[PDB]
Amino acid sequence: LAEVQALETLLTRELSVFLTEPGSKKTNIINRITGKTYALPSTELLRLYEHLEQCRKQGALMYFLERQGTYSGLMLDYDLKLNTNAVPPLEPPALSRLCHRIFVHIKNSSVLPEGSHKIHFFFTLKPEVVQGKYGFHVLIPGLKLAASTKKSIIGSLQHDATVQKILHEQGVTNPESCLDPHSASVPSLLYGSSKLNHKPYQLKTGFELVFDSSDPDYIPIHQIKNLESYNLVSELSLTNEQGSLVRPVYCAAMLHDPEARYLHKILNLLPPEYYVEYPLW
Amino acid sequence: LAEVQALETLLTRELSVFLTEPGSKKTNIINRITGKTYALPSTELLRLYEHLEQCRKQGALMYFLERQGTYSGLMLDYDLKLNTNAVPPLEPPALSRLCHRIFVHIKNSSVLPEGSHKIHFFFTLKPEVVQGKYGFHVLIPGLKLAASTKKSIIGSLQHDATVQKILHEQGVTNPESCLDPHSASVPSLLYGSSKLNHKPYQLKTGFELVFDSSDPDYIPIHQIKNLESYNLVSELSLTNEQGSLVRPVYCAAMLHDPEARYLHKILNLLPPEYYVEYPLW
Repeated sequence: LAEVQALETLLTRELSVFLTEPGSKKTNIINRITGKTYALPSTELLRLYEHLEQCRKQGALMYFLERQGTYSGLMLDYDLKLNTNAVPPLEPPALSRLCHRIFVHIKNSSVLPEGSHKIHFFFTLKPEVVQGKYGFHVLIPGLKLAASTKKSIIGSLQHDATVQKILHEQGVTNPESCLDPHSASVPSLLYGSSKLNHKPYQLKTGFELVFDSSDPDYIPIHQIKNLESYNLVSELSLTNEQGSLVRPVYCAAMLHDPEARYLHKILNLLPPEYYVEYPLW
Repeated sequence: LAEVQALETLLTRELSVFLTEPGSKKTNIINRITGKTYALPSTELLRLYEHLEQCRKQGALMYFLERQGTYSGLMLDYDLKLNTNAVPPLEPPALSRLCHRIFVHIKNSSVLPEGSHKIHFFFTLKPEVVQGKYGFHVLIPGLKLAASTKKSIIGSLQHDATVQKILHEQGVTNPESCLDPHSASVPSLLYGSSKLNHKPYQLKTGFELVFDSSDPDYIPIHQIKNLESYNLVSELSLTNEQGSLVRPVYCAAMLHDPEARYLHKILNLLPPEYYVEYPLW
């Protein structure tokens, strides 16, 4: 495929010069398919996002992660157990109310800057329910938060009675324990990417929330209408600062490497029945 | 015109039996063109609304008023003085915020019933600015309020700093004194009707507000999308209780006929300074 070939050329010929060592904090981008780690400057991050976006629109297999580090956008990872194997409705009013409640906790952290600011919420959903297991990500990529503040906001969100109600009325049986408390620290999948055993989450709905410190009781939340007009890998990225839709608002602060060849014996080192080993160890 | 002929037949042959005397309290409907007053039961009100709606869709001259009486929907009459003769933008975010502020005053009146309820807001706008004079009606027809509560809500709304800001940013030079304090008591034009010297206000945008006593901080406001699907004379009526979109929520308790011919005489009669006449009376 042309756009995959283009991404391959960008990675090997050009971005190879930004390859980081294993466990290097400088790392912002992880390609879990090639097992490569990169520290991309903003210019080269954007070029990557243009290629990943073209690959996304053609349904290409991607497994890119961004590292959140100490100061970046907020991601909420919900792992739902459902009543049934039916995708829950999750219509705009429920998602709109979720945004409001998420914002109340952000505001209560006291780190928002004074003045008038737009922040965008994006809901990406697991494409199907598998054995009653369902998922969504809430991405607030533009709202640049300290890791410690994200952890605090996530702690508060787990105990939110209104959020638990919304999730319950959607058919969620684990509304108390569905929000991953490590949402603040885990590397976050780029839009169009997934674990190799899963399919990528799909953008259902995005919302624009405006807050004004002078008028704190007015918190307008509206659906974003022309989402398709933007580079979604770009806009949804927690570490991006050069989005068009998403403009930053700054808040107060495995080594065996088989390389697709040697792992085959791994596939037959599991179904030995060799638990008990008197001579067989 | 057929639909005007139909309305004429309904009024003279059928509804004539509901004609009220001048100053009757039973009156709910006033036809200021025919100078007739009626007390229509709900069945005959609906039949009227079907005919008025057909007449409205064909741009027919109507001057129907409904009397608010002591318990009915809320109407806000804004008379704006503007910076310019340009229609102010009044886009959904400004109107959405207006609804929220209007609701805060309704809630503060303490008369809302407990539980979950939808209430609809409709904004009808003066079709053009004339010498910087502009207008809109806010109709909350489903929210059945005591006259005394409406007066109280209107009093509070006049002094609302956020509403004054919104109106100021629209180019309103009288944001302190543009809301008619008699909005609670005046007879209210049916949708498609107007004073004989004015053109009828046009429905620009309607909003659905859901309130829940159990979850008071969640106040979702969304544009209504399929407005054209409904009988708008019917839905927008403050005294109607049998709308399809608008379901009631119960809160705690001369003749001119110029035919475009003598308007010329009015236009040439006023300019002389002969209002007093000692030799030419």
